Formats: sequence, C-alpha cells, structure tokens
Amino acid sequence: GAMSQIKLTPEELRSSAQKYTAGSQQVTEVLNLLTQEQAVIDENWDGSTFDSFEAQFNELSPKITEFAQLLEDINQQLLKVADIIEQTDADIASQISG
Amino acid sequence: AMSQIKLTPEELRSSAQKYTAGSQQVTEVLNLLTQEQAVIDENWDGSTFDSFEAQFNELSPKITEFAQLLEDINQQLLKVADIIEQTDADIASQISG
Repeated sequence: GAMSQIKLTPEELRSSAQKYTAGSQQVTEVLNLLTQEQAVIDENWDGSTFDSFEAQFNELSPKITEFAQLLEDINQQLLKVADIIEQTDADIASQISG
Repeated sequence: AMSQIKLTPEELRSSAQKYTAGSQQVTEVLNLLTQEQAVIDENWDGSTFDSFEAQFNELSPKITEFAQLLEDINQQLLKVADIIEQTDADIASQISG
C-alpha cells in the first residue's frame, strides 16, 4: 500500500505541495486581474471588434478556475499524506522494539 | 454603432502589458507543475494518484489555450492602439494646421 508505494519523504511531499499552492494562487490572481481588464475593454470600446476573444475568454475562464482549484486540492493531499507518513515513522519508533 | 473608442492608445497598451504578463505567468505555472506531476508519477507507484493525474491532464491543454488567447489579445490590442494613435495624430494635425 501507500507506505510501500510512496518514495517521496514527508519533507519532499511538503516541498512539492508548496509549488502547487503557490501556482494555484498565481493562476487565480492572473484570472482575476484579466477578468477586470476584459470588463474594462468591453465597456470602453463600443462595438463587436473583440467579441470572439470575449467568448473564448468566457469559455476558458471556468477551466482556469478549475485548474487553480485542482492545484490547491493537490497541495492539501500532499500535506495530509506527509503528516500521516511522518506520524507513521514516529509510531514505529515508539511502539516497535527490535 | 458609435465609432468612438474610449480607451486611449496608452491605455490600450497598459492593458496589453497585463495580458502578456499573465500569459507568461500561466505558462510558467503549467511548466513547473507539469514537471512536478512527473516527479509524483515516478515516485508514487500504483494507481492511487491516477485521478489527480487525469484531472491535471484534462485541463492542461485548456491552460495552454488560455495562455495563447492572452497573447493573442495582447497582440491585437497593440495593433489597434497603433491604428488609433495614427488617427489621433492625423486629426490633431488636421485641426491645428
């Protein structure tokens, strides 16, 4: 099971996790910023010139939100797994006598 | 249809900069974490992480498309700013001359 299958240490799992949460946050910020820019362009440039970019942005936008959410979910899984593994090491050290 | 475009060339260019910067940032995150997904895959035997792998893989091409869209918007904003800037110059010269 996992104790056999996982080769990353708790520390390695935590270092990987940090990359995912930082990327989640960065993606969210980009999307939030450019959502505002899209609205500014829409309001301050009358007509249909950017209608196709508007539709494409709006179609992709929820995928970007999902991606940010996925990256954060992965951070949480890796942190939780790291804690379970670290406690396993401690429990073997305390409970096993060999 | 009004002809008026309320954003000035300078304003259009400031917005374009945000699109291309955002594009780069999204691509960097996808690059870094594509590589980290392969680390996890190689260092976690079996199928336990398979769903997170599938979820990442399904979204990845959309992320690449998004980053390209952002670059495309940048490019067209710069093009429109240049058209407007010439027009502004031609009107200013016409009125002053």
